[PDB]
Amino acid sequence: DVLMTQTPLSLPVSLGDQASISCRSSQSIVHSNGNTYLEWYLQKPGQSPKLLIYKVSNRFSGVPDRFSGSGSGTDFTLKINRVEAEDLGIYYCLQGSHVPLTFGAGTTLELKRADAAPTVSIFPPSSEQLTSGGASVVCFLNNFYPKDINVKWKIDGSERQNGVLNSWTDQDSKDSTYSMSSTLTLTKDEYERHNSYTCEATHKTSTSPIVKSFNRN
Amino acid sequence: VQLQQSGAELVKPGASVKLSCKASGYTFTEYFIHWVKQRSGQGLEWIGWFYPGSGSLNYNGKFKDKATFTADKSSSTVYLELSRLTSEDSAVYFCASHAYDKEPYWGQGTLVTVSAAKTTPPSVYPLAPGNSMVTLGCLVKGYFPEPVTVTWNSGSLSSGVHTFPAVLQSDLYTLSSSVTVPSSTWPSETVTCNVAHPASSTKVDKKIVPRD
Repeated sequence: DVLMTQTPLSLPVSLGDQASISCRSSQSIVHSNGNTYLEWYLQKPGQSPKLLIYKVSNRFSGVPDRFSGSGSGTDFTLKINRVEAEDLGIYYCLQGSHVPLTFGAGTTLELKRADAAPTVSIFPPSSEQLTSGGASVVCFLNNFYPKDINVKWKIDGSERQNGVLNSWTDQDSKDSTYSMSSTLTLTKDEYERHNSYTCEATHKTSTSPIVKSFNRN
Repeated sequence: VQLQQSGAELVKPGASVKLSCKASGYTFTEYFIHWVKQRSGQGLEWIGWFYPGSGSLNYNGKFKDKATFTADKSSSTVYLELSRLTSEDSAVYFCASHAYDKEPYWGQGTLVTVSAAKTTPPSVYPLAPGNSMVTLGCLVKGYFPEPVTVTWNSGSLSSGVHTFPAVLQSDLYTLSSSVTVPSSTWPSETVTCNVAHPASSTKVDKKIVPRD
């Protein structure tokens, strides 16, 4: 199969900036008929991909001319002049020359802002949950930048992996930050056998983790 | 040219499902139909093509035992059948058409959810703490199917809220919502999360109160 390698996975820009997204094919994608079927799409959440460029360099009708495509052989590039808000989302390349048709892994175009450490909050299980025999400890890691972040759970000082579920928001439309939720779910039986519960956030804003904890007492 | 796809599907593992795609206005200048799969939060994957003009087709080797393309000329409608459904088949499936050497047009996509679960209302738990701001929240756990709608103070509280995407826990969904208000205003000015689950016809309130 033709492998399409799309870089970068994430592209932070400021409005008005120049954006460049590229796509490399593992082999040539010249169709038998002489055409190179390389397409670029933009996809917004809950929406179908919308065509921007076809046959490497041809702008699809109604697409503003700030979008342009070029490339040859195995290297292809989408360029966006003066990025606008309506340009933000995920970009995919697609080769249509040799079956099976194959897509690049995508590029998220998102907004740049100053780095921000997460605001970390930890919450014990509610009595309502305990009465039903469950015990979830919830950690919010809110309003941070850039988007990459790690969470580590410790129970009485010992790292815990099982029973952890994480969720991430998309970039905030107003302050350009990201947020994360992490939930450690235990049984009441196991929760009552330990004292210290700790969630640790590691983020580029520091080499030392932000640590929040509580004691069951 | 307009592509019209069939509605969302909820189906059980082991079963099979038949999705439909109705092309419009080509109309004499006939077209290839492509099918594409996109798992939740993931990229795009090509299933195969179907040529209604002859019934010829071609599957991505990865889908050769999963997908079956057929057509109905009377209705100008083509079909994608997915068999022996597993959780891995849960995704949005797009249909896309194109005439020879011409730009493609895409359908709106059809959501397929593969699950054995039954309709279950959420358990709703307060998140209260054990600075100038305080963060509260509520944990919405063990429901099926999506979606739920979370609001705070029946919607009058909307700034400083993060309601997180739901995640699978066992075979049920769980999400959380956080809200941040000035410390001086809680508990004096009450904060209550409201959780609506349409499928179970339920709506519950959970006031966040200080812990003992």
